[PDB]
Amino acid sequence: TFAKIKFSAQIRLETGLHIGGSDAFAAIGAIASPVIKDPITNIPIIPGSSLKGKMRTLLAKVYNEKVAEKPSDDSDILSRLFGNSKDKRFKMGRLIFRDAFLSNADELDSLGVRSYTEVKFENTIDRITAEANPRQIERAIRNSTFDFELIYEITDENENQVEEDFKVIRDGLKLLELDYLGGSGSRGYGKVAFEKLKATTVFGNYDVKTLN
Amino acid sequence: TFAKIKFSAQIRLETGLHIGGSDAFAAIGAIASPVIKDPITNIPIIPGSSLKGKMRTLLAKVYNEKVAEKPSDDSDILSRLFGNSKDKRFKMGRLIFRDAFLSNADELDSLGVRSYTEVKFENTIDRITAEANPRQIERAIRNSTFDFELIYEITDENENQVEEDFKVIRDGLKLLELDYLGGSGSRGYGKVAFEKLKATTVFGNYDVKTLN
Amino acid sequence: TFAKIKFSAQIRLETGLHIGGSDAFAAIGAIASPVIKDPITNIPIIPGSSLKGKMRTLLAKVYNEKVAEKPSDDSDILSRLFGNSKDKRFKMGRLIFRDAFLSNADELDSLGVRSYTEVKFENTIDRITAEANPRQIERAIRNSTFDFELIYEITDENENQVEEDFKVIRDGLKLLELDYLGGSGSRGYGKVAFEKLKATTVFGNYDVKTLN
Amino acid sequence: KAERAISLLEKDNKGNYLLTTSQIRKLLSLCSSLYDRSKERKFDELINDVSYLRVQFVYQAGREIAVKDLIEKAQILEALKEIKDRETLQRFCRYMEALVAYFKFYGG
Amino acid sequence: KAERAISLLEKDNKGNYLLTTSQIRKLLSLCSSLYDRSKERKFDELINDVSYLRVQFVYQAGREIAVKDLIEKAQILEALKEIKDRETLQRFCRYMEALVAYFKFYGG
Amino acid sequence: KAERAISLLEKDNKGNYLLTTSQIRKLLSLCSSLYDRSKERKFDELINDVSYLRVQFVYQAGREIAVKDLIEKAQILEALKEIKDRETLQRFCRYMEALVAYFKFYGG
RNA sequence: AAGUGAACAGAAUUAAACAGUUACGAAA
Repeated sequence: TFAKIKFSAQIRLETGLHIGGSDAFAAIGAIASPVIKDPITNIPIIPGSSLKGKMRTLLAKVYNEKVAEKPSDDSDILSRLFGNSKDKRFKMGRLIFRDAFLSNADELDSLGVRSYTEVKFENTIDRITAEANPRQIERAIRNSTFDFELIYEITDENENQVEEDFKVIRDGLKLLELDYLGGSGSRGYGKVAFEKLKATTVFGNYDVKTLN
Repeated sequence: TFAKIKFSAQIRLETGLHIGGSDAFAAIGAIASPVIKDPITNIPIIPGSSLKGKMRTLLAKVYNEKVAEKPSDDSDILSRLFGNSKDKRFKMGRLIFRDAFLSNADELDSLGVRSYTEVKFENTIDRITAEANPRQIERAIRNSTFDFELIYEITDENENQVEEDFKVIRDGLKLLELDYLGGSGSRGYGKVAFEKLKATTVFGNYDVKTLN
Repeated sequence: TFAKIKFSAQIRLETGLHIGGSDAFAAIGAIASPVIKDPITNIPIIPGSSLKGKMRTLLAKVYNEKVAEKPSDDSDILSRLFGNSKDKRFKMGRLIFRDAFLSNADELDSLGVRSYTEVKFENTIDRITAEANPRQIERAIRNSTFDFELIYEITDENENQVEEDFKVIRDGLKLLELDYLGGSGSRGYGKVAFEKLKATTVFGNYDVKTLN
Repeated sequence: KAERAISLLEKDNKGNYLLTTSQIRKLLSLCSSLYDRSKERKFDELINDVSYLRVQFVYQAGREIAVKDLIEKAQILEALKEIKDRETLQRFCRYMEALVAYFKFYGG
Repeated sequence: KAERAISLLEKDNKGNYLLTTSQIRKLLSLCSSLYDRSKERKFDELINDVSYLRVQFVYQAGREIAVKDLIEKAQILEALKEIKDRETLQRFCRYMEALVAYFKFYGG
Repeated sequence: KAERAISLLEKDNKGNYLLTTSQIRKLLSLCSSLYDRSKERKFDELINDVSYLRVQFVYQAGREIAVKDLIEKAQILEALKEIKDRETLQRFCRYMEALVAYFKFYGG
């Protein structure tokens, strides 16, 4: 009737991507866009805001027939999962994300590493002159797991599109694996992989329906 | 007869959230919605008004028999816990909250922190064009606790269903852990976690039954 | 025979509460719930009418054997402490409060504060739409002392019930700390705390026995 | 004082004012909190709020187009320098109320 | 003075007045506190309460609909400019009492 | 304090300032997080933030030519040595607002 | 080195706004 379905998954980074978080806020030098980390410790964490605007953009192209310009103004079968700032029927969203923290530091530090974020040396060519602008970026590690939990809940009264919501979340997470995530994803830096996609019940009101 | 049951607990924040304070009313920094804090010190305190409007909303959609349309008018099993502006039988509420203060400052500086509030870079994309309106927000700290106190009392006559009220408060606090609390927590900002949920007797007039 | 016992204490506000002042009578800032203050200066003062009515309310629900239908008519063990308008034996009570003033100004200016009272922004949800009716309230500071003096006197003849009256005043002041005081305290704004509870003799006619 | 404030404020530009009385509660919260405090103690004691009051009329004048068009017409920065006494400051606090009451008289 | 107050106040619009005597305790608090104080000292001394009295009839006129319909009919802002002497101000204080006595006779 | 800052900041060089509000989001965060924290505890306890504030005006000053030209004119490094008390530090925090409020008054 | 100007609505509302025990006391 009214349960709290949780989708526990492990985000595995096949390639060290880069997310332009809170720049100009580092330790002794904010050079090459400092990646946002934990506000208390030093373990780099991924923001949950990047997983909401990118997943909705890549999904609003197949489950709809009208090419929209501004969000919260598209169709209706996909606007309920993220919200609508125009419709009077529903306003709140059913999908709750979470700032997943790097839980792979419990065994990676035992091998003997220096830091969690390194600086990669790159450049650019204007195709009219020689090498110029000695710029650089900051990337992360490779093959790292995260604790990403998707909290889903129904409104009991409008309980009809239960099986329809399962095929949208499963297809949205699978399509994101074949596409870059974050900024500067044109040189092959993104491409994530949702490892161990399972579901469980925490509240205790509805049986386990979906899983894969 | 008349007892004063106190439900002492620690609200552990597994993810840094955001609460819109008094807009256009701060001190030296009033940029991107200044978060409300303490009028004497600087430690950001959580208001008690958000804990009453969110817990009642999530509970009035699972323990009811009629779709509510206005406050102080939803079912009857939960109207005596928060209040009623129409019924003449009862007016005062039996649940008393408290502005929980951050008591984690006794060991937060030992881990090496910078400040209590940081500026997170989060904007939006207008789809049809590139970057548009580079806005920003202001979040708090992560992995923090709050000394919350729940003042509970009975009116002598409300004694033949004391055990019925314990299962409602316990189910309401556990359901709040799997949902964002505060404001604009759709991007994975809220999600609280009540730690050390115990009960005690301060006035001393009723026995101790629950504990965990 | 006839003594003047004074129960001097310091009311420390552990949580900022709200007191409804004289609306539509102040200056141009008569909105945002105007809080009553000093008619000459700007130091916020707490009225004594909210203390005598709240202490008698919580006392007339645990030390009685009949539901109070109308004021000035409930039991008899507590009617002589606050007064009785329908009794013919006794009229004047034995408990006199005082409009306490904020005496914490000796060190409040050293910390550099903006104003004595701030404006807190709140709203409500109609359970069918988003934000509606952006209201606003006004609160006070936190951790502020108040010079509270309890004028206690006996009528000579009532000498054999002195120790019985001390346990009633102490129980009323301790129970008041576990309840909101003033107004709009259902969300967690009241909850006072009597600090430095001592007694002294001004007229000098009765010995000093009680203290805490 | 109050006679010339009804004609200078009305003479503006395009109708339908998009600015309400709630979005300007930042620069108007310190002027109301200073008149009631300056009448108690002296004027030479409060020196940290006088310099901070002028900053509100400058920092908020470059973040909204509905602020610069009102300060240059009402001449707010000119009166901030002539004041120097406690009795003179009481006159400027009463003139600020004319820009709020008469602003909502024709609309909101 | 008091003869035209029975016809101008009665001729309104829809019956059942929703405005009582408690919501108008703000603008009617300075009128009664001015007639009993202007007779002691001179009129040229009280220069802060005269300018503040006109503000109450402007800020409260754009918030409630039951205020603008009464000021335009009774011509309250028109009599605020003709007054200039202490004897003339005593006549305006008596005209305000006529708009309250006849208001509670037909309703409340 | 605030009178001599409106003329020294305006007197610069060529118009159209390229230094917007994006490249100043690093040094303006520690100053805003210092006035609100020094009023709670004592000044002798906060020792890891006072020495760290001077480093930002040395390492980051040599990364761009549009930074040293503003520090030498406003005399920022000179006031970092005179301060030593909690009351004196509160005065330097109010002067930082003059370099931000008056900067957007002529452009942005 | 590289256009960066948080955008758009509601601006505090619906109850209740003097209830009662009652009046020259003992001299010319």
